[PDB]
Amino acid sequence: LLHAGGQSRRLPGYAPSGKILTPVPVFRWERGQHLGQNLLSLQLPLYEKIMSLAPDKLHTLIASGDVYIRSEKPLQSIPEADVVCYGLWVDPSLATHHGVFASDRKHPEQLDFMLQKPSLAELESLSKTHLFLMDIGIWLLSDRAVEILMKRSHKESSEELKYYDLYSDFGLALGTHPRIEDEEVNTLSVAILPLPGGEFYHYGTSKELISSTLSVQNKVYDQRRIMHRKVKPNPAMFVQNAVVRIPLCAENADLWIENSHIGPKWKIASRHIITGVPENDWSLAVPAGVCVDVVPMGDKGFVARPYGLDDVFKGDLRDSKTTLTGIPSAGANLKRLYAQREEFRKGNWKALAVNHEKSVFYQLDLADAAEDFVRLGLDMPELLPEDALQMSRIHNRMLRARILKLDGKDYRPEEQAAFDLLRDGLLDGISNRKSTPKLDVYSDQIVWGRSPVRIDMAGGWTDTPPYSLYSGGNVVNLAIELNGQPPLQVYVKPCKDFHIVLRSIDMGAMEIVSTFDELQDYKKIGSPFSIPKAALSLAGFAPAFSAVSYASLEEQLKDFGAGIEVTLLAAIPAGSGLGTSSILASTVLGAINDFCGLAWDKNEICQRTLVLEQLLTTGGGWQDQYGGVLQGVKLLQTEAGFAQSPLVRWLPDHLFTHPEYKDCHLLYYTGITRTAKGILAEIVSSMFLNSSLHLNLLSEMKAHALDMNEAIQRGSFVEFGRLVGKTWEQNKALDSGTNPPAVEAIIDLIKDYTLGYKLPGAGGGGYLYMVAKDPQAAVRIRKILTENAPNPRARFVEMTLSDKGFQVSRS
Amino acid sequence: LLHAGGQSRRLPGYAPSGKILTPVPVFRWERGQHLGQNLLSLQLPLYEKIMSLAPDKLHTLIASGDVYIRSEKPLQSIPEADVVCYGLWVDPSLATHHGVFASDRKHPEQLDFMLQKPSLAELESLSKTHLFLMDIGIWLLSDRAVEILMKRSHKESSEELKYYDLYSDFGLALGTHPRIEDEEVNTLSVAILPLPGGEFYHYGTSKELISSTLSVQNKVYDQRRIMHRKVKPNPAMFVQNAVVRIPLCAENADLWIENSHIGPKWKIASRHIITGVPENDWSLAVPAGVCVDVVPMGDKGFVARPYGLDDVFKGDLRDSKTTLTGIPSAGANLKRLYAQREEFRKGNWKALAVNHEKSVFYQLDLADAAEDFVRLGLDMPELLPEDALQMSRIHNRMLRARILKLDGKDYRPEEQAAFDLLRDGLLDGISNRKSTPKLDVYSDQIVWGRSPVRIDMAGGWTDTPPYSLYSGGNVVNLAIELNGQPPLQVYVKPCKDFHIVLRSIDMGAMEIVSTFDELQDYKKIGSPFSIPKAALSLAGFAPAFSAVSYASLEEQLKDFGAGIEVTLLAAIPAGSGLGTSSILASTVLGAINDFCGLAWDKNEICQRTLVLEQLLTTGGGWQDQYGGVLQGVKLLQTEAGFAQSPLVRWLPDHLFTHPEYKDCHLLYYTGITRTAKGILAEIVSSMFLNSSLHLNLLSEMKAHALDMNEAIQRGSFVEFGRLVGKTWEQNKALDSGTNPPAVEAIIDLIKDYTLGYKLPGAGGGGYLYMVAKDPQAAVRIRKILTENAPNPRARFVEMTLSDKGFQVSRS
Repeated sequence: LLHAGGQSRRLPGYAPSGKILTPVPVFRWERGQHLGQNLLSLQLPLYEKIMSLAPDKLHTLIASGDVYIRSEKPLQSIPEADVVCYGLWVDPSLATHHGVFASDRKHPEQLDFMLQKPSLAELESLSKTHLFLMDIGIWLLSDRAVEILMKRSHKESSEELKYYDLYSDFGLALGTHPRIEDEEVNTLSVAILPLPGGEFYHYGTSKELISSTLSVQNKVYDQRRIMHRKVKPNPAMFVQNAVVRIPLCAENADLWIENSHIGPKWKIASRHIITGVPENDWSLAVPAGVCVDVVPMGDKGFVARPYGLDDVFKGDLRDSKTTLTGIPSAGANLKRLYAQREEFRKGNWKALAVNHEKSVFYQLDLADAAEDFVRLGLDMPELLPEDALQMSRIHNRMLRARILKLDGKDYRPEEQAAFDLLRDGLLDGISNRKSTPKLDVYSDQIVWGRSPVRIDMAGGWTDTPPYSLYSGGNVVNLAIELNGQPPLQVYVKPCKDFHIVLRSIDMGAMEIVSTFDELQDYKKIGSPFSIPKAALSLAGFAPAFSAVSYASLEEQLKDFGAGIEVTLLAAIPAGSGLGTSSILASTVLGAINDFCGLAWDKNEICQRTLVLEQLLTTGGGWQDQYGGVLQGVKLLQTEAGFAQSPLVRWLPDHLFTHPEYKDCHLLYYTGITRTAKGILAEIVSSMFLNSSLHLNLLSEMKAHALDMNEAIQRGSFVEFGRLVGKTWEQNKALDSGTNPPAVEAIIDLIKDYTLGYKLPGAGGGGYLYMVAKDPQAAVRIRKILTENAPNPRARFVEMTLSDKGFQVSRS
Repeated sequence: LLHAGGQSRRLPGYAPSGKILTPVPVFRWERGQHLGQNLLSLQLPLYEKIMSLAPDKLHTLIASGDVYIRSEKPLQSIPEADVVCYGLWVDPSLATHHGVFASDRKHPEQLDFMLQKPSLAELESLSKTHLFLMDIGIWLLSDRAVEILMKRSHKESSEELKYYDLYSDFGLALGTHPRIEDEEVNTLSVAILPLPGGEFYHYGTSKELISSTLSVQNKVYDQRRIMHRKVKPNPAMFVQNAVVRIPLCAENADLWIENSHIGPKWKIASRHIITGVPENDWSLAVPAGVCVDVVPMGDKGFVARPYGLDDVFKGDLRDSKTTLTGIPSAGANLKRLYAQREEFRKGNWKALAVNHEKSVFYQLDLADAAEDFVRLGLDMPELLPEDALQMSRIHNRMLRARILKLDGKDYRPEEQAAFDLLRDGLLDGISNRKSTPKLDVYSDQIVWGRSPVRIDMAGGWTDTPPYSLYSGGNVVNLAIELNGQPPLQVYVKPCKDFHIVLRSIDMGAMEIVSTFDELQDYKKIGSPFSIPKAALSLAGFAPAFSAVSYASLEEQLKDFGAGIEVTLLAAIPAGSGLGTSSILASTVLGAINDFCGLAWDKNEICQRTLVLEQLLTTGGGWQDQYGGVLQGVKLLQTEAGFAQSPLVRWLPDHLFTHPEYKDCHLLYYTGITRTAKGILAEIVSSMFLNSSLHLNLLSEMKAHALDMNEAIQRGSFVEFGRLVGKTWEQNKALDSGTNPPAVEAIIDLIKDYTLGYKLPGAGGGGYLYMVAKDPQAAVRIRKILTENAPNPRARFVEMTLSDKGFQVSRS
């Protein structure tokens, strides 16, 4: 049980329920919502609100009085406050609407007076004149003050204050100078945070919520002898027959109205078999500005829950300003009927704008798929509509996949369909794929490339299609160096012997290649020679060569009769969480771009890299490939469809250098291998804008990235460290909760000395870094020096910002 | 002679004039404006538009058809185009309003078709569907195409195209595929730039300009038997007597209406002695939606310019939809009467909100002062109202100063009043002024400070109160170093001998001081020992010391019986245009902050520095004192009242280092001493938001600063150089045009090899720097090596970014 409500005898949206059954569409063009879904949308910051109050007698908090809502974030908290109130500074029109608190300067500490609905020099006498404070009605409390404030303990019982609204009329009641007498009994420490001003007005009549939602009318049942309007608020699942109206009237479900004569602003009451069958309400000279139920004609009555007739009642109803509360399952049946054809008309919307239900939230993915009979082969069909937003096309195909996996049947084929659609989604699409006869080298030379290695301070999986979806992200990361060499360095050379040898080190015997076979493209054997395969995907076709005539390929290209032999080197395993695979591939491509020709750009290097990273079939951790190639920023992932990829600009480091020296940084612990990653990129691509609060948390990762760059763009190194630890929290506790408790033992000690950290990139193995004050940092090096030392060793490794990172072709 | 106009028989704001006499208030709350003042506001980008067309037969361009206006900047030009059209992409409501051009992809090159007022699948058949283009009607032309396009040469004469509007109906006419036949005769090269979408709608009725201006009603003549409204458009200088109305009607001047019965949307015609005297128009059953003049009663006639009556005409006027153009000095008298009491009611507004006329533009400063009898002793009085915006207070005091200087009388006292008010304006105001007994040193030590030297790449005199005014600026500058030492370095020491010796080098014998006398504070003898005087202005008072008891000051403070002896060093004269004075002072204060105590911050160092820079009485070139102390950015001057001063955040340099090496920078020529500056800071502080297009150009200096930081925040070094040369243009050709032609000979050669430059800071002496491609740069060093070498030598000096810049107190 929670907030039951007040009397609130103004709004016609008060069918005899609580506050959960007046369904209203979303701002992103879906009709599956009300306060109840919006109450959930506010409950998520409200269940976020809990921190360090009590054990099980803490709270599960009573909801508000619903000044409307969903502007920016609460907290609105310090963990030693009983109560934190809300402040709002707007034009004094909303002062004249509802009550404003005001006190001494400074006001948001401890209230001294107020004025409910202020007008002129009275409002000026709210000294100081501009210390306004408008609450909206969700407060914390201590473990004590329940027994005084709301439900005051008397000798009879713990009776409420006789104000039925506890919150608003207590703040009206106790908000004056009796607070300076009264709140000193129950732990006087109180702070107040005010609020911004987005979507804050009230729920007076239906036009309030209409103006909030800007527009109306979605099911849409259009029977006949009706009247076309727009402004009128019809929600879902109301069969609208045979009645002529003017707008402002709202009609839910368990309501099949036929042949009436109605005007503006209509409550229409449910819970009953209401037709023009047995209620006998046909010749209905219905007045204006009143609330059904029963009022066939007359002037300005008051009849509540369904009083019964046949026809006789049509006479004494011009007796105005009288009160007859017409009352002393079928509403749940209204809800059940309303939720019956919801997925049906969602399929209709998946026909209508064909993503208006699908790629708007798809939020009820599993319950949409299973319940009730939603056949997502229609989603496969409209996925293959012609071609769409392949976003939306693949979204529908993945809805089909989500059904076929989720119901029972062909999850592997559902995954295959989603995989191929995912590829096809990224198959778009680039210049050219070309034909170019590379030449340069020339013979005697050796081309050696090299590259530093990113980490990502913040701006985490705002990369990785599905992004937001499209669009964009932003990461701002860095691009730094392990002590020397950068590492990740690639050598590539001509030879004599027309078989393209891929040659690796730390693993590599060789890869003798000329077949292609396809080309290259191999997720076939994951000898990371796989990555140079794709490095031959320059295009890697052309006229007019052939399979034997790699002879022609080389031996007109290079011409330099190589069968080129290309020899990489990574220093670190791919269990880094440093994107080393991606960076490595990119670096090879830069070497090719030098190597025999084709003349490209850093950016389009990374473009074509990402392009082949598609067919590399790893989830495109893509932040890195701009990161570790370039220098210490990234920033701005922006467009992400389909997939467009700028993202650039810069930042000073400079507090990673000129160095801080308030440490003067951060540095390394593996003791932990990776798992490696086989669930992580799943949770990424499960899903797109399908699910869930993922998408939510993703969005403020982006926000926190802009937080990051502004922070260190000012140089708040101490706050840089805060935001680092925040990002850690923002992924550890968030997606993805995989960080394996040995990591947490390395966190455990220390956590202390001084400040935060993160795992870069992947998480679940690899290695951290962390910032401290200053040489206590070196004593932390002494700490990890002391213990916690498996043979994955436990080092200072630095990191070492040092960067440009490219190639030589020397000499 | 210019744009006379079209027929345009819709808008009631068409009293028989051109387009200059329907006065409308400004967005910044003054009523002294119309298109004519707004035509000037558009004329300034229009006279900006001229570049490289012709000699004296170039143009002085015909004005537009007035889709309304004053969104963002034109150009909208390449200097080889005949005609550049305007593009606009909005909702197709304004497509249904007025004509849209559309062509192939890409559209903004050479037009192929159009559709005037498009509707549905017709508008979709503007292939490609979203290639819209809405012109607003000011084009260039070649030196040729006058004789074809507008006023086509025939055998009779050079007759116009029979379209009376040349522009709009020619673009309707020639904008189709007949352009692909026709515009190939007259230098076919044409490009098009589209536009943004701020304030673009039309002038259909009065509500259009009302919605544009959002609000109405300023003179305000309120006679009796009238009706209170708001929405009605009454401009200035209309005595409104004895008539009852509904809104939407507009009334100018030479109009003293009494006792009529009028409704909405009224043209009211001038040029005549119109009272209820001799026109005899009293019993006036005036209809709705028609245009005075003459219509006493009736239904929907058409009577133009003043047809004459007595009473008899009141009968055959229900003869609707008839045309009787009532026509086949006193309007200039209306303008003269309207401009008579304008300064009177400006004084009333200078009483009303007391800056609503004053510190809103004060734009007509000299003509406001002189014409006609505006006595600005009222501006002195309301300057001393109590205390105000001392912005507005000092603005009014300076309006008084502007009058007293400008009329004749007491310019020096007017300057004195403005000077004292300027001080008093900056006298506000800081913590504390304190009392602190500094202690630290200790004895044996020597405290040595040091500092690098700013230049300002862009973001020029957006510093320097008056800023915008208040608020703010932004400069982003750098903070760099001459080869070594930083210079500007200060030594300060205890001694034995209780007389505070200021000791300088390159000039300094000594300054033996203990008197104070005041304290310190000396614009008295400009031995730059003056600057250390203010450096003793710590506060520089306290309890409970006295004049002899600097004995107490020192000899309890330090205690260390010094009479402290403080010894600076500048390397460069104050004729640098590098703010060296200000930086120097600040550095001393940092040394004091170390020196004997008081424990401050960089920022509040600079705060208190600026505070004393007030009493230093130089115009506060203030950018520098944050600049050259800190490192290579500044950025964000923001608040500038009263005067608030954050301003911080950062940027990478990084293309001033890791160096470019596409030169890998810029460096020095004096051959020129300064004048020095005695007119420059005048033109700054002449004026505040008084005058002129200064304020305009100032604003886009700020814009160009954000341009700057974004540019090099991405690393567009080539465009960095563009924006440098732009800033040069933006001050040389702009405020202030003082750069003395020897400088321009050093510009002359080179200008060339490759790119631009500026004088930092002051200008009019000192030394530049300039960027080139790369080693052609060194050949420029060879160029200045070759010639142009006075004994103010002609060097490479670098610059040398190298920076933190503070102090030692070693050991």
